[PDB]
Order: sequence, then structure tokens, then C-alpha cells
Amino acid sequence: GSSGSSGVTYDDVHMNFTEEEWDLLDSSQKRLYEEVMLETYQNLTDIGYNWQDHHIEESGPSSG
Repeated sequence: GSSGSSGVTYDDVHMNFTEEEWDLLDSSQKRLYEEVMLETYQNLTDIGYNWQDHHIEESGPSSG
């Protein structure tokens, strides 16, 4: 910005409920936090092709 940085205010974490807090929430919040998870986690089938397959022969010589 000007010199360095001492803010980093993303302003996108107004629902970071932890395990403990999860118990102090309501039915709406408990579902709201999941509405975003299920949307961005299980509904991700548009990644594309898949050809990432490697094979290791494994060989450790010991001659000499």
C-alpha cells in the first residue's frame, strides 16, 4: 500500500464458528455454515480430465 502491511482485513470471515461455538449456534447458523460447505466440497465434479497416474519401479542397487 504505502510502506508495508499491518491490516489484511479480508472481511470474509463473519461465520468462523469453531467446534465449541458450533454448539452455541442455532438451527439457521448450523445450516448456513453447511450450505457453503456442501456447495463447495461435494458439488465439485467439474474439475476436468484426469490422467495423473505415476508408477515407481523401486530399485536400490548394492553392487561393489
